[PDB]
Amino acid sequence: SNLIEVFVDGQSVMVEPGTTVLQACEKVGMQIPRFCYHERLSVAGNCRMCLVEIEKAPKVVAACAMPVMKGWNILTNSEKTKKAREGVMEFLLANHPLDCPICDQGGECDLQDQSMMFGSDRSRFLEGKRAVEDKNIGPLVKTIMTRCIQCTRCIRFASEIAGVDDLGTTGRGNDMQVGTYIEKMFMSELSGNIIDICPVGALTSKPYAFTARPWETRKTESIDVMDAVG
Amino acid sequence: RFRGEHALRRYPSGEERCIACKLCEAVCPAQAITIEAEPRADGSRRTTRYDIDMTKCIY
Amino acid sequence: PLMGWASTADPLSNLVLTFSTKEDAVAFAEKNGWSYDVEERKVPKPKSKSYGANFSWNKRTRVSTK
Amino acid sequence: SLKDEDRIFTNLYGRHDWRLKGAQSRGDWYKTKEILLKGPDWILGEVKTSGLRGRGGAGFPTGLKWSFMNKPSDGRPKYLVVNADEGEPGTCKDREIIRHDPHKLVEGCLVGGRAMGARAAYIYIRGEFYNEASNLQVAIREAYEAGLIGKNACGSGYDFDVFVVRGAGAYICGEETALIESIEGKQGKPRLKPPFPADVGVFGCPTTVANVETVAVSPTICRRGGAWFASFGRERNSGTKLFNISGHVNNPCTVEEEMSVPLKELIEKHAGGVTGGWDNLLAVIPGGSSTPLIPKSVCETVLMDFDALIQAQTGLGTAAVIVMDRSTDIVKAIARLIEFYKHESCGQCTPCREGVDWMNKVMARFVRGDARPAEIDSLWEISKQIEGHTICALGDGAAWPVQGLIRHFRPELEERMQQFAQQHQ
Amino acid sequence: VHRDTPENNPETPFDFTPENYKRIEAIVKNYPEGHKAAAVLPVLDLAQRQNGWLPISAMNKVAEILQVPPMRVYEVATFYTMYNRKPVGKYHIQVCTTTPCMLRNSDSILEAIQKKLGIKVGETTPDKLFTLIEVECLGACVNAPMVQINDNYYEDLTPKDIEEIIDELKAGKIPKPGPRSGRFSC
Amino acid sequence: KVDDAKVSPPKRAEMKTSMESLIHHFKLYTEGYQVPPGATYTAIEAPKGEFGVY
Amino acid sequence: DNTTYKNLQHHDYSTYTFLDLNLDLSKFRMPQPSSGRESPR
Ligand SMILES: Cc1cc2nc3c(=O)[nH]c(=O)nc-3n(C[C@H](O)[C@H](O)[C@H](O)COP(=O)(O)O)c2cc1C
Ligand code: SF4
Ligand code: SF4
Ligand code: SF4
Ligand code: SF4
Ligand code: FES
Ligand code: FES
Repeated sequence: SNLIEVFVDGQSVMVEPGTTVLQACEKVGMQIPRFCYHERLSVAGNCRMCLVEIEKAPKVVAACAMPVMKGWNILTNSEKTKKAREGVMEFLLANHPLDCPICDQGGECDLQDQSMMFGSDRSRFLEGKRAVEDKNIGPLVKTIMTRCIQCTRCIRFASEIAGVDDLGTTGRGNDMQVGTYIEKMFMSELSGNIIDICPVGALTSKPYAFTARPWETRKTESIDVMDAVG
Repeated sequence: RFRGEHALRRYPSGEERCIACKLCEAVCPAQAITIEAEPRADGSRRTTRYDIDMTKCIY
Repeated sequence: PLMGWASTADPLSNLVLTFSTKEDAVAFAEKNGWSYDVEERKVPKPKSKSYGANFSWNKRTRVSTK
Repeated sequence: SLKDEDRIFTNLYGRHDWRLKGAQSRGDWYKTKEILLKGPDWILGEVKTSGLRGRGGAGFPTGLKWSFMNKPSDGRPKYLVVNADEGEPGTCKDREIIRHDPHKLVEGCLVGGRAMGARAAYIYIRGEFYNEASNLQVAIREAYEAGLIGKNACGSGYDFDVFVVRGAGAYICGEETALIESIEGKQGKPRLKPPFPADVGVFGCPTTVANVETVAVSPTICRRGGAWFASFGRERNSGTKLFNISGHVNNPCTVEEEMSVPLKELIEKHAGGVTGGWDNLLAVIPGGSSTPLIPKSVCETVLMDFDALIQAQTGLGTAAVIVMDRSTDIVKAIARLIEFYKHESCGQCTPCREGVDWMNKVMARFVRGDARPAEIDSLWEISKQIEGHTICALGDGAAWPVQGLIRHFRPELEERMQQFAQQHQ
Repeated sequence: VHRDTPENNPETPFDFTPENYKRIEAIVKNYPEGHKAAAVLPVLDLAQRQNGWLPISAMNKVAEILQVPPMRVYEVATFYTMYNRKPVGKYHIQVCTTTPCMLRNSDSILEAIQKKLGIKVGETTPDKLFTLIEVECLGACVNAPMVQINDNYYEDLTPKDIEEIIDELKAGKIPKPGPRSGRFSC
Repeated sequence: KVDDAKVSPPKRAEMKTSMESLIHHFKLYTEGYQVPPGATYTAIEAPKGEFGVY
Repeated sequence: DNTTYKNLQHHDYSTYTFLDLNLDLSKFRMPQPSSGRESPR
């Protein structure tokens, strides 16, 4: 009654038709490294990190794009899948500044956790590194666009859910700046969520700025007051 | 290369070299070094509190 | 008042335990003696996020500017 | 068995004198009333039986590609997309097939109208072509006023009108998803091809993207005999593809030669620079810019075909010739081609926007020769990493030619590296 | 720069079509009303042709007329190479520099054009008549060199002939589809 | 040091230039190694006896 | 066939040739189906 039997590393799993490769892997317990995909946001194949090789295929498909059909043996720990993750990680960090001490995000950073586990130990890189002029977005959100990995997640956030339409890609190749072209002071509702949407230290809270690192502060669960929804 | 006395260095043209990463806090096996970070109102991210107690620290 | 650190008098505070089952964690809390207030695990809801919805004709779910 | 010299009965003929009334005298729109009256099974079936290969820089067969956009039942009205924009540098098929004889491409829109089931047809021209766009619009103005396209087309129920849409100096109109997104209104970035192909979503409609040279073959297969286009060439590759001879040559000219023609005879028929393959150092590209450079050892024996060239580790797709001289630098030329890919990469896939742009910076060092001998062996692995993991095929196109610098070459690269390192240090 | 928008008077002075507004309505009529934001690219091309060197306010006015958000219209204009938004020129001289032209002497044509006009590589002339730019590819690769000016491009040009075409352009515009040989084959 | 920079911290001249090294330097501190789960036992001969690490 | 290029009409073209023809092509043209909405975004 609308269920497809497919294999993740040779293990049987039942899924609804229309679901993505990453959605099927979440059912068994697997988690493919990602940068664009979000549970609440839409689907885009920008970064091409969530590469997972399915057998009897010449090219490796992304976990974002492909919907699961009948009869697929998704191999997560094959020789080509490991080389795909190690490859793109080196491309992502070739044009990204050495800012981990001056970065507002510490242990929470998505680039840090993934590059240690999935990426290579050393980089081939010798010469390059692009530098991006920072744009003052608002007094609530500090913006250093040098660290941005042009993942296109905040642009989708402002367009589809926030519904403000200010952020956008301008330029081609290396010279691509994420943000408002007209230098407009972006202030609206849900603007304090775009700091949490961004996986890297490109967008961060200006009132918080620098106080503690993610690992240093002890987390405690509470319901927020002074709000109707709670 | 000898370890015995704690002292924080600075650049040849003034300016405090320390950045307040708290990196040295996490590695510290005695958990001796305490650090509170704040912006210095002029863009740069540096230190406010920086206590390395010699009651603790196994050098 | 000695320096700047935040010292606490409460001894039992800085400990995090691990458990495999919700029934095992509740039984261990009763075994220790302390009263427990258990919270239900918030499982992520399965949402059908398809790429074909981004290029819609009749639906208003069409993505603007990539 | 061998490919015929030029062929007297050629599909393309408009080069000397044709405007609007001259098209009827030459041999166009002759059986237009009979072709429109015939069903979609007879029109698409004739194209499948002929076995015409893809004229665009992809290599995919047309016979299977047109079958997906047949549409048995659909809510959204089907459209036809004709990408007439210029591809890789070297291929000048766009400037010749549109400016000289525009009615040949317009006949394909009417022949492919009833076959695909299109409500409206789009002809996408590049922003650089404005003189070609003026000739294309004037031919469309003469076609609509006569009473052959729109409302009643050659005595048929299907009404399809062709509209010209001008781009703006972008190479990212190449891919099937890229040309669809450019006409959609959003930024010129290609959508993901695996989940939603051309037949799934293009301007919110099931459409089919086709090259101008591929669209020109459709009235040639319909009006003239299907065996006439099928017999000329090879067994696997069929149809006369216009290969433009360019680069370091005394007389550069675009010729409408038959499929599976030898490269040594192709240069002789168009008159080359120093020699056909003896005097000058042969590093001629079998494709426009996407294909890797072919060596002097394997050039005369190899034939310029859609399938046969790929077996010799040099897949020709764009169908263009780019010959290099002995005096001209090989390293400096291809480094400019990578710099071309740096300017023309869209900026989505991180192995392309941070890959090809990084590849150009390493290649800039190779021109001056300030690189280690180990750097040549490394760069071959990076090019392998880019090729497999991309949305569009520009990541492929910036990976193949740089691999051609590793294969058959390398004594040319090491001599440039060792002499410059010894002189500087 | 492809991101920075300074306030040196491109934000306040606005330009609008007085008679060409009817032509803009016909351009919007070609594409269907369902997703009418498709007209954003041809209307901006008509706006750039009406007035060279596009200001910020004209992009905002084009977005307002087409009912589109100003961020989407600004991102589209910044993406494409054909639009001029930073410099102004009466005849923008764009010369091809790619390998199919570079191997058949394009640098010789580039050096001769730089010496005769006065421009270095990318900077506009002090007289504001010519603007030099290193273009990727003009399209017509059949001719050995290629140089584009304003609307029409000059194919197959000698270092003396291209300088003669630039000198004539100051007084009277010459068509010249190919001032060397025949259009088809040589 | 061990050839893999995923376990051994990188050299000071090496870490200040390349991105991958500085992340590995940042993550080998604060966080440990992320060890494989299980139980090991070693006893290398001390002059006093055995250091039976479990 | 005569040895002369018959493309002299392209040489005598102003700035408004593509935009001018598009307004002129309003007659004898079929209306495009919309069926969607007045404003998506
Ligand atoms: C680098 C590159 C550039 C291309 N440029 C073009 C182009 O300008 N025009 C075109 O019609 N096809 C181009 N193609 C071919 C596309 O894949 C095209 O969308 C489609 O496959 C053409 O189909 P056909 O060969 O059946 O007509 C290009 C392919 C590549 C790899
Ligand atoms: S985003 Fe992550 S990897 Fe980049 S500088 Fe900040 S902490 Fe380091
Ligand atoms: S700012 Fe952050 S969320 Fe936005 S594109 Fe850059 S990395 Fe992605
Ligand atoms: S906080 Fe610690 S690791 Fe960071 S700069 Fe200061 S002393 Fe060094
Ligand atoms: S391969 Fe390059 S040009 Fe093609 S979609 Fe990806 S980033 Fe864009
Ligand atoms: S996370 Fe899937 S492509 Fe980026
Ligand atoms: S490469 Fe110069 S015109 Fe195409």
